[PDB]
Amino acid sequence: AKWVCKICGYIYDEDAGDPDNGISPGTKFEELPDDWVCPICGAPKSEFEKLED
Ligand SMILES: [Fe+3]
Repeated sequence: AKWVCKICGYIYDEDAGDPDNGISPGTKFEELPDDWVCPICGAPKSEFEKLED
């Protein structure tokens, strides 16, 4: 699934992860460390919304 950062528009794609910040591809948003933040703007996880119909 994909989640959008409501502040800056960055999309966290679980298939892509965030390798440069220690997140391997396939890591679910709920599995992200509590201290993980948007890599673009710094926003906490609370500011993300799941993109699901
Ligand atoms: Fe952001």
